[PDB]
Amino acid sequence: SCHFGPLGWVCK
Repeated sequence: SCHFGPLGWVCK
């Protein structure tokens, strides 16, 4: 998964 999150662009 890749998305926008706390640290700009975030992937998990």
